[PDB]
Amino acid sequence: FVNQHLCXSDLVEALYLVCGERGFFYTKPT
Amino acid sequence: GIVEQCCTSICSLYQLENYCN
Repeated sequence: FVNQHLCXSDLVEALYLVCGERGFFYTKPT
Repeated sequence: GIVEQCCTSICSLYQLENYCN
């Protein structure tokens, strides 16, 4: 894998490929 | 802080796939 740098646009883009339709939902407020 | 160590730093996909839910 590459440096795990994830920021919103990439955060979701990550869980999107890492999870996908599996159902991913990162946090934000908590 | 999944976004912290990940956005404000680096993290591991393992803990990232743990959010699959």
